Amino acid sequence: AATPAAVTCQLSNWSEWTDCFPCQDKKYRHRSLLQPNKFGGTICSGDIWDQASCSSSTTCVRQAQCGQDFQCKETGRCLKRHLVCNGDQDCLDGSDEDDCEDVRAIDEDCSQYEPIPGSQKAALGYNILTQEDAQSVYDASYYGGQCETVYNGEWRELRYDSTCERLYYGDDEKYFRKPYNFLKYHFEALADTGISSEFYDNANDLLSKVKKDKSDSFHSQDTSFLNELNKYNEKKFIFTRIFTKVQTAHFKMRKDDIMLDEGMLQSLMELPDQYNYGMYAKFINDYGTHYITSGSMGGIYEYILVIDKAKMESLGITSRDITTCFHCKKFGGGKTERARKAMAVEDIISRVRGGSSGWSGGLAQNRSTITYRSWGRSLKYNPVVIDFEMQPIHEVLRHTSLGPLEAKRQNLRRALDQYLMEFNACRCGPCFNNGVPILEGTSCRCQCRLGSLGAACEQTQTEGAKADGSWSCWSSWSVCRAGIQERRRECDNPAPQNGGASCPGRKVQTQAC
Amino acid sequence: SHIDCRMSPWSEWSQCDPCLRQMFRSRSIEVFGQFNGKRCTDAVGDRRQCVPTEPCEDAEDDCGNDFQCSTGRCIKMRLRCNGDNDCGDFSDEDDCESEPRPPCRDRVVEESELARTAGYGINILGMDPLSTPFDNEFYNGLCNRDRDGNTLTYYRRPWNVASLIYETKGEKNFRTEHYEEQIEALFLSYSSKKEKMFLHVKGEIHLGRFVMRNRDVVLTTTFVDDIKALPTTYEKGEYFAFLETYGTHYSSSGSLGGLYELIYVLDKASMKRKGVELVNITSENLIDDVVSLIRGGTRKYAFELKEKLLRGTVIDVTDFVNWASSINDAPVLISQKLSPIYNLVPVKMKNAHLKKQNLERAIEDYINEFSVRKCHTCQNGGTVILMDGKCLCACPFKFEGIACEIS
Amino acid sequence: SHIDCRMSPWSEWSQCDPCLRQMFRSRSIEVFGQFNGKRCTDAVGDRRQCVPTEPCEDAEDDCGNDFQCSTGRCIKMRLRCNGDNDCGDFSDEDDCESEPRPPCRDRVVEESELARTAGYGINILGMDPLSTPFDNEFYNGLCNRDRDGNTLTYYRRPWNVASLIYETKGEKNFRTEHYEEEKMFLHVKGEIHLGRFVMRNRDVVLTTTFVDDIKALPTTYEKGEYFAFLETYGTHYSSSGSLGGLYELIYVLDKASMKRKGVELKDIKRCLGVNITSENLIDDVVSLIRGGTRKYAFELKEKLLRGTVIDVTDFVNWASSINDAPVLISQKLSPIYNLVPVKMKNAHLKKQNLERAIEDYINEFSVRKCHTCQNGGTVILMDGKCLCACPFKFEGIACEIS
Repeated sequence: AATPAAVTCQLSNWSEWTDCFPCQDKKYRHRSLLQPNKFGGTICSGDIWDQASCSSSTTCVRQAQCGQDFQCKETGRCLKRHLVCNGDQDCLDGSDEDDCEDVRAIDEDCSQYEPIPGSQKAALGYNILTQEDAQSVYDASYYGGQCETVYNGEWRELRYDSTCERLYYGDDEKYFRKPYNFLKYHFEALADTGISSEFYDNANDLLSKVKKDKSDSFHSQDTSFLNELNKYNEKKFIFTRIFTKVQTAHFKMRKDDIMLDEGMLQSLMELPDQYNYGMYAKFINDYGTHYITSGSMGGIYEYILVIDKAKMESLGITSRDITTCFHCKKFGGGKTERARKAMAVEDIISRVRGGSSGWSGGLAQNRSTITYRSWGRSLKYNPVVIDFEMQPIHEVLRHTSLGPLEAKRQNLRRALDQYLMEFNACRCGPCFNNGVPILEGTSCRCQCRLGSLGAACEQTQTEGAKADGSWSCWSSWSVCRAGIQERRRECDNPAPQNGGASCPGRKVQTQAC
Repeated sequence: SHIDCRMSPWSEWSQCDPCLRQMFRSRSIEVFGQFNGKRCTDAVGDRRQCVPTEPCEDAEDDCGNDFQCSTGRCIKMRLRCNGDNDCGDFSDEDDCESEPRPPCRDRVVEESELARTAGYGINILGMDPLSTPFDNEFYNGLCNRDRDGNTLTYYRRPWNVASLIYETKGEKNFRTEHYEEQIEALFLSYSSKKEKMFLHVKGEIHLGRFVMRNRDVVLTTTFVDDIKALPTTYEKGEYFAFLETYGTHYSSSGSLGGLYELIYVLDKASMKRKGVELVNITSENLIDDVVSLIRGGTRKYAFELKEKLLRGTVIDVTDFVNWASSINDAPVLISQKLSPIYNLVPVKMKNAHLKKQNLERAIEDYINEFSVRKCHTCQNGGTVILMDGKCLCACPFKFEGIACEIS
Repeated sequence: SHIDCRMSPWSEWSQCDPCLRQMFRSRSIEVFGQFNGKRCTDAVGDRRQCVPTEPCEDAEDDCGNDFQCSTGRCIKMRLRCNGDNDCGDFSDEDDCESEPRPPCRDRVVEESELARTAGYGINILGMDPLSTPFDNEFYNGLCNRDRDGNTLTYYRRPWNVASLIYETKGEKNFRTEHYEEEKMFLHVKGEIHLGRFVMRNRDVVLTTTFVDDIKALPTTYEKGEYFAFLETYGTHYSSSGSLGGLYELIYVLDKASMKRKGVELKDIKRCLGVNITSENLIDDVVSLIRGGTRKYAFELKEKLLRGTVIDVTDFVNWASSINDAPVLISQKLSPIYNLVPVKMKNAHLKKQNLERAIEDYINEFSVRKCHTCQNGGTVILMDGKCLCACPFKFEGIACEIS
């Protein structure tokens, strides 16, 4: 197909200003994303949320609300009072630790151990729509006054002392302090690799020929006929696929008494008990659709090579030659046809997720024991999350130290179901040639793989390739009158092309009315 | 004829805006000009001195309990003496003789340049990056030490950078597609020949990702002052000057890295067709197009790698590793998530919402003004490109010339 | 006969401007010579001294509270003890010697050669003295600073510069193209994009010479003197642009001889990524280079002229030279009349006169002001002399040989 036409971005009108929230003195409103600029297209100038200053004309007390437990001024963080003067600032204002001339309240000397390096990423929220980290959900640094420590199994670092003659291992890295939000952090060295490689080749070749000669004399005639065919076929196929998965630690987030981040805490305190999609969608946008509660830290290497080649050739000939004499005469007449075609494709993908730009690049280029070992060393200093379980952001609220948030949680569930509908990449147009549709902000792209090009990846450089289809999204819910509400979807965005697979999901989805 | 570009008459003069003592005018570009007609270089807006007609309203308010620095930023008093230069001027701490109360408790710490430059401004036209509107030197008096990851060094995270994670990835994609045909067949007959090759390689290296903070963010003194100078009255040329100085968007999150790219294309072919209908066709072509790109890393390694990629020479992985490490010295903003610059207009600023709405209008104007939409169609389906105050057309097809007039 | 320069009278000799005490005439040039006839190098603007007619209109204004900087650039007083030369002649620092309070108090930071020379004035027909009107040694007491990754040196950013981002973007393209039914064409390009500057639109701090040369502009449209101004500082300045280096080479072949002097491109491509003496049309490359420290580009030329593709060493040498002598790859020019400080006395009329002077510059010095060539050739104004050139093996000063 040629490219689809561009579409302009479109937003609804502003919703009516939310009444001024007393503690904020702020008014909020939202628009709806009626259309992203699927292709080309003017981007919308404006954001889909807006806020303005106000005056409430009413006070709020909430600074006092929690004050049985120590409540900071800057933040809603409300602390068990033994954390006051504990020796470790537990809210960003430090109001728990100022004026603590009764220093006897300190809990322990633990600051000799740094926090687990790379623990902060586990604290971040996750957006399933974009596979991007959001703002922090967990507090990455709150310890709850505990000095709980994790043994760093890789602490051994060579040192040399020229004043002696000793080569010895230093010990600073030997332990980390575990932040309160981790139930488990567990160093463990594993690797696995799998390699598969395959070759199939066939060459098939036939020749066939007849010569038929007949001669008679009475005057004379001589005739020769020929038919001949050559037909040669070759197929070559090579596949290889390497996976290497180093694990260096596992983590698990605490399922109870979760201490939310200061920013999430404040923003959740700002949301109304009344449902307001603008507010809760802003919350889901900032803190992500999901949060993480499992971990593997590690490195991955993946390599794929496919080569396919074919050759076909054929030649055909048919001929007659004649001579006769009565004066002697000679004739000939015939036809020959020939064809050749040759095809090759070579596709390679190598990717490294891991610990240094240098040796991630080097290992992406040249798989070897040198790059494997040097990248493995780099995985010591910068492991990356290789696997994580996650759950919807609202399930965090059930487990907070804030107690119940039933109404806010149900609001956030409803808002999430709408957010996961409204910003789905379904609204980016058909990415052809197995291009990947992406929606970001109010705009769309196709990420086009190298065999594909153009605003929709629509122009593959070759004549065409087998490209699987993808679903449009689900339609609106039915205006149900029976107890059942219904949603339909079809594998047409794009349809399966050049013999590509159907997309595998469900056509029909159903809900209680 | 080609067309030298054309602009509207001037708008009527605004009224004199008080405090800023000036009147303004606007003038749209009706037609960009094209085909080597003269550029619209002339300014889209104009301004003039005026003796103010009426009382000015002050810009300052007493912050109250917060200190009020020489630069006008107000900081909560725990930041007094803190020694972090929390106002960009040291009036947070220059007052203080003693008790500096310094954060990071005598621990080894560094400033990180990646965090300092985080949150680049962006002009949507060309996606060009600009200086960060964020201060990134205010620390809110926190320490929040993070590891450089590629190096055993700890840097203090600036307050506005909510995350800066060195989640390093390195990829290489390569494809070769290679094709040959010979065909020697209405009463047609043939001698068609083809020799086609596509080779395409790109390798992205991601050094890390920043996320800017969604709330309570602190902006540079010059940016907030330029919002102060911004006329309340929607004077398009002044808002365009602001957008030109800071861009229309900021990266609320960005991936930093480097990239190499190489495209090799060949198409050698010929046709002959002969026969009779119920025919004397001949043609030949050669096309042979090499393009190479390197982004990021230090010159000294980057260009050597770009060369060794253009050469068929087998790359010594030492060179690739050298450039890929040098990406840490000079990263590129290989990706970002944009948010409109007006979301950085601080709330509770005077007429903040008005300035926000007027910036949204000014962005609408800026996009539609320098959009090729109001430019002349290419003659033969070539892409029209608004280059700079002029349109020129380029054809990917065999057509040629600045309007694709010919082939 | 060839065309000797055609010109015009000393028209409309003015009365005096009271404060400048001078009177002007705006002469004109009518044909830029032609065909190696006498080129034009006469003046286009003329003036004489005046015994003043009447009072000067109290044109002076002065700072008030703000610092009476010795060259009249009233500057914010927090600068007074800057130690940073914010007053154009240190007379701030000369006036506040008693205590230092330096910006960049503790940071080790430098000033970029780029930044000082950033925002060049440009004449749409040529080049100019005092090329930068911008001061670019005024820092307004700020320590906004940016790091060159190639050296990790911090360069502080002068206050006119709203952004300064260092980059390394390098591209190369080699294209060869032929057809028959015939054509042959071939170009090579490279770009080495070192970095990007963007300039402040408002409160620009212009040099003292520039403000003096806005005092030296009559409030009435003396086209000659405004031409003197437009030629001195510029018709436009670069408001943003990309610094670096670039080159392009071209070498187009006779395909017929190509197929038998050589055989095919691989005979020559093998030299890039063993030679035959006869094929040299591919070797005699036309070369264009922009920017770069000349020694390395000269050594490149000294190899390419022999048909030797330069070694990667010489390319990287040239590239690492580029930092020593960059050029603007790309710009967005804006007209100098925007730099007219809004509070200057009569600032607006002077801007409007500059707009007229810009127009007169274009209308005057343009090929429209010369006749047609002797037979369909192309006439170019060059340095201000209309003379002719034709590509297709024409000859003669008007392509008279065909």
